[PDB]
Amino acid sequence: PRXDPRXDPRXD
Ligand code: NA
Repeated sequence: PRXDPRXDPRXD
């Protein structure tokens, strides 16, 4: 989720 983690931060 690096960067903007809004929404669904699953994964990176
Ligand atoms: Na995401």
